[PDB]
Amino acid sequence: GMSNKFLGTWKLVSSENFDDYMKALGVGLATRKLGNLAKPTVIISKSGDIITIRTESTFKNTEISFKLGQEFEETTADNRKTKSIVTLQRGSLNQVQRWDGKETTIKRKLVNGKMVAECKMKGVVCTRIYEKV
Ligand SMILES: CCCCCCCCCCCCCCCC(=O)O
Ligand SMILES: [Cl-]
Repeated sequence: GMSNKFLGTWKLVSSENFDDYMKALGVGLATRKLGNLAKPTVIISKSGDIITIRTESTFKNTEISFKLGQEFEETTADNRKTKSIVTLQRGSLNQVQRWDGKETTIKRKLVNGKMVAECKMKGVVCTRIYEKV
């Protein structure tokens, strides 16, 4: 199952290439200007087979709850209405989002007590690092 080590409250400590990633997502300038300044808190909890990922920033909050491998409807921070699925591959929590024939991936894994989120969209690769708070 998903590592309990994922469970808890995390906070952004580093972001590489987030602007280009958002740009690839078609994000608007207003949301980009703020997304580049934002240092979100990610809270991850799990109950039975139900997992929740909550994102909090002074600018925008998001929350998704899901079961591994079961596609669900998601509304992203940038107001994308996507069909999403989260899977587990070698202890890496992998989210795929599909919309308008397009596709993006967010892979979250633990690295020396840190959580690393790699965001991919059309050759643009973003790395956001979180610390456990
Ligand atoms: C609410 C935090 C997101 C920052 C605001 C910018 C909106 C862009 C949304 C694109 C998806 C970003 C998800 C980041 C992945 C992660 O770090 O967990
Ligand atoms: Cl913030």
